[PDB]
Amino acid sequence: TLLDPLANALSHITNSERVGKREVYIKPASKLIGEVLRVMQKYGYIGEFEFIDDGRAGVYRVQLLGRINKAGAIKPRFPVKVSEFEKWEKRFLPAFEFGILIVSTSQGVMSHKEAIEKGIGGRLIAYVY
Amino acid sequence: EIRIKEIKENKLIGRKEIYFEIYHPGEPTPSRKDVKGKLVAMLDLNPETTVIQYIRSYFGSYISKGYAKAYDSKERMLYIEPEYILIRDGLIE
Amino acid sequence: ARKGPKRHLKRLAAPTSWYIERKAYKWAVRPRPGPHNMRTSIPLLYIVRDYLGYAKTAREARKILNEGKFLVDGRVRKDYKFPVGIMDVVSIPETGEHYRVLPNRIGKLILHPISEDEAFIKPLRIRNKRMIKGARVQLNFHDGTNHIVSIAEKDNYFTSYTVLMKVPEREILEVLPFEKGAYVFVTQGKNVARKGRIVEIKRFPMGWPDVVTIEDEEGELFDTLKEYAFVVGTDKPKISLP
Amino acid sequence: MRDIGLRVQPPAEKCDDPKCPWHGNLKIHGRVFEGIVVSDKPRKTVTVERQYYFYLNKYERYELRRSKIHAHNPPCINAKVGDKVLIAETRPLSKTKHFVVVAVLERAEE
Amino acid sequence: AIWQGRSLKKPSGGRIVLARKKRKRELGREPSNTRVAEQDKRKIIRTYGGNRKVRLTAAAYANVFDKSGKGRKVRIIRVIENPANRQFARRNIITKGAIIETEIGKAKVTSRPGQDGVVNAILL
Amino acid sequence: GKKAPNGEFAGRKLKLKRKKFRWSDIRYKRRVLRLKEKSDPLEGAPQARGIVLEKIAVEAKQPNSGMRKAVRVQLIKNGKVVTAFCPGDGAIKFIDEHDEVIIEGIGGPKGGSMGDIPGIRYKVVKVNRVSLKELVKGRKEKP
Amino acid sequence: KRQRKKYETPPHPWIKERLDRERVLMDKYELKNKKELWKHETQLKNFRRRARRLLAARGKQAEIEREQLLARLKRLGLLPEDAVLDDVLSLTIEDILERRLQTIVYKKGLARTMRQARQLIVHGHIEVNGQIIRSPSYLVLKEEEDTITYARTSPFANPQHPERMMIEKAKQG
RNA sequence: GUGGGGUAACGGCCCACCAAGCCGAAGAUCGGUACGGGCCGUGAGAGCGGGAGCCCGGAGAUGGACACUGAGACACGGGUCCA
RNA sequence: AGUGGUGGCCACUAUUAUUGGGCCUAAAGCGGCCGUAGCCGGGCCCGUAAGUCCCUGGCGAAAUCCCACGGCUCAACCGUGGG
Repeated sequence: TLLDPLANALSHITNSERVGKREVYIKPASKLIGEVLRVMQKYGYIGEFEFIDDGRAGVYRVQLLGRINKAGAIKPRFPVKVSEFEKWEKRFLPAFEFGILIVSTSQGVMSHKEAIEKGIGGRLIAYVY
Repeated sequence: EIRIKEIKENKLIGRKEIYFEIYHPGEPTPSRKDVKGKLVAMLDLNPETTVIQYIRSYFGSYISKGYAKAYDSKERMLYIEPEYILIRDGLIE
Repeated sequence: ARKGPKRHLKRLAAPTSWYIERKAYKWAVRPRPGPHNMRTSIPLLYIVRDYLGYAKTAREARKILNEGKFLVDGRVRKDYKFPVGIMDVVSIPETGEHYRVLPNRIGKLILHPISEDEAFIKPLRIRNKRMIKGARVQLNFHDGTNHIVSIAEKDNYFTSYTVLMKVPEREILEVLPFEKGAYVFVTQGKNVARKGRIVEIKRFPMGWPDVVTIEDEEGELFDTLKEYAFVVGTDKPKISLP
Repeated sequence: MRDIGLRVQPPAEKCDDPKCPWHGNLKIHGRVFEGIVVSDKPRKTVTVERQYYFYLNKYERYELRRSKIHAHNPPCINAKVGDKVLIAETRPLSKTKHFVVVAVLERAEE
Repeated sequence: AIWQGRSLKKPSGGRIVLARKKRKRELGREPSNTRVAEQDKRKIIRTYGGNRKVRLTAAAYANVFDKSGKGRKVRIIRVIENPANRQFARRNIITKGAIIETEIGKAKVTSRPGQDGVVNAILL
Repeated sequence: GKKAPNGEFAGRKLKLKRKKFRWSDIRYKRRVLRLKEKSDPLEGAPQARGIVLEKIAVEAKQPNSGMRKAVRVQLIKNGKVVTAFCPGDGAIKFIDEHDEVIIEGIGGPKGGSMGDIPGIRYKVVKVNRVSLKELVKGRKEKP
Repeated sequence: KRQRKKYETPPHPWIKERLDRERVLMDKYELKNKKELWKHETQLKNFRRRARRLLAARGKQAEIEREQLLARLKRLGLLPEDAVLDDVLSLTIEDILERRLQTIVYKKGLARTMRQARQLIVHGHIEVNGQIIRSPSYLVLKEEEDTITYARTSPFANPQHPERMMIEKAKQG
């Protein structure tokens, strides 16, 4: 049975781009998936992404630019404050400031870099590099 | 040679505290009596009302610090100052 | 285990409000009970021996105190463990030297020298209101002293109100109330040694004290416990406050 | 109706017990809590339960921990199982009783 | 030694072994068992902190009060009913809340003769 | 499948599993029940003072061939008797019958019998309070 | 609480490369023990640790400590007056070694050899600002090197001590 | 729980009655082990291990038991009893 | 002016695996299925705001630890100041 749309989606993206396809369709579409898809596209990892009204749960269509190396959803929603953030960068990224992470703060789903100056903690949701 | 920095008057005790430095480059450490007779000259104090406790010469240092006290009457030391620095200065046998 | 009260205090465990070399010696003088609390005051011997440096040894400080030269708020105190707390005025008339004990920004006590005109006024915060038989009202101050008034004038006093207290002959002088805009000096908390003016009074239920919002001279807004706020003037401080 | 200073309407009917905060002698001070009644078999006594999470350093997940509390239940409220109840610290009542119920927020039927 | 110490059992029935002895402050004292007599016998006891507790052991007089508020020093004939425990009433033992038979009639005692040293009651 | 449980509210099982399987470890079991500190004849003592009873030698394990000298020591502390290897060249002659001696573990694998000689656990250091190494070197004299 | 050693031993006593890299400096700088070299290595490592810690820190205390660190490094004469936090990572042991009292007093031409300078120092014959120090391991600041002269009470403050002319000729030579 | 006792003081701490409660598989009870903490050792750290050495809190005078006197004790250089 | 032997502890070890291990053939999936507690659970809207996050008041003693300065040649050690 399905348990988490997001991690399935990120694994879908990564596995589809290892072979290196062009258009990827994610079946279990939800709002949080779209809020996620905003972030890295704002960093230019993916091309266009859009929503298709299927009639059951909606589909998400994405074009892949061949930019991401690994994109995965950290499951156990670790809540992290601001000043200790570096302790997690060493756990999911290959180098100093390489790649990003996604946090669901009080103000919504959004990139980790933009949260440092916004000064907001929250729970880690996913990562990509 | 002895040169002063601190000359401070304690009027609750009516006593003068003198912190001074002795220049002794290359010669043995001066004794108590010598500096005792030295300070009293240009400070113009009564020798019996004047007492010295310590003169510390540091390692590898030619300038040594020293502290002396200068009272006014013969009973102030007998009352307030402890009994050692009269004997070490010879003021009490 | 322990069986009764103790008369000793290690130098290490001394209160953090004291400027004392902790590792100089093993032992320190135990403060006897007195006007203020342990966190608020210091033994007089440490004032004489360390802050003033008149006496190098404790024995001569004790001798001088026995001579009674030092006046504590206009009263000679020969004891060498007396606790001197906040806004107590220490006067030595032989030098004419008068100081007021005030908290540091770090939270330690320091001596602010003052002129002679300030040496006969002590501000006391009204810690509690009670009243005794004969319908005689009594006010317990923050420094552990007590004063008696009659029932008629009771509405002119409230807890936490400041009173300028002529300590030389025990005469009330003025009553500064606890109202918005009053000039206030902090005694404890992270905002210690601050002076500002009251803005808001945050009443708190469930045993939690009131919080007062104080704005500094430059307009910085902070908060502090009501007990920690000491009123010192209606609009401007009536005393020289660092 | 004598004030206790807690934001709640008193129980309607009054009780003659010397242990009712609204209608007795004992008073309310100290900590307050919210819990659920699970056992009320003995006389004028309740066993409220409170659920919460606990964090661990080594595994950084959560561990449910439970707290059972014995509060006195005066007749004016008459707590039953399935009810959400506000509890307050009191003076030592008995060997185990040290709390009292002061409000019923939702009845069992809710 | 009467020890008013910890219960030696846990609430869950678990046995507890005492990690420490009995301190002096935590011991109790003998029940008064105040009896009715033709005179008034009292004991003054030095207590914790140097205070004094007066304890009435024999009682011969009582303060019967009317609902209005007036008190009368009237004698005690016998005890009627002790709701606290039925053995006391037979033994002419007086405690708080007991019902006493006096010249006025029936009175309920609202005093602590083991601590107060006096007997005060309300006519019924 | 996936290593489990990974849940945010799974602390109890994630802890219990690890505690349980920490018993599958052997060194931790050896420590926490202290059975090293119950089977020991030396009762956790790197040294002990004993009396010698008789000198015995043992055959080296194959292919190593020779005669390894040693003695039998009953322990004055408690009374157990163990073998005690004697090092040094011709040192058996120096160690006599009924000698106060100081004995200490031989530092093999896990403290076992060192190298090519089996069974033994300990070696001698001082004989009648005199260090045996020098007596092998002949610098000192037995009292 | 028990006072701990201030220096770190090498992780392996018998690595050829590290052993010889030590030995070259021992012969060049002539220290009594490898303990001294290890102490100075640890002294460097403290600066390195502070630098790498501070470089990743965001806060007021971080910046304040950073400025204090830079200031005291410059005071020692290790760094230029316009150094930054990035160049400390390029520092070497020899930067510390040249600041040793023995090294500096030799580079003033006050001895014909490292060991001669060490002998003069340990025998209380070299003064700094009119004060005598008997520790060749001492590290000099950037505000005191000009005060490195012969001790006045020494016979070598006298310009015609027989070794003195040979010393000055070696300076010339 | 009701109503009482003794306590400096509330409390089954204790007493007379009334009723069947209380705890336990998320680990009761029983047993093993052990003064708790600030801290210390190691380690890049996650962490593992330890709590004697200095300070705070807890407790004990050979094992046990008990009073008096004192604001403060069941009292190391006060007292009484058994072994 | 240390240096060796031995015993206890951490690392070496990702041989305790949260970070971070394996279970076809090397120790290691129970013969199979059902099912309670527990754990993990579909999409959208509204509310609540317990967790979650930001700000702020009180509070976690001293001692130890990090850094600057100053004093004892320096150091260790001590104080002043910030953490």
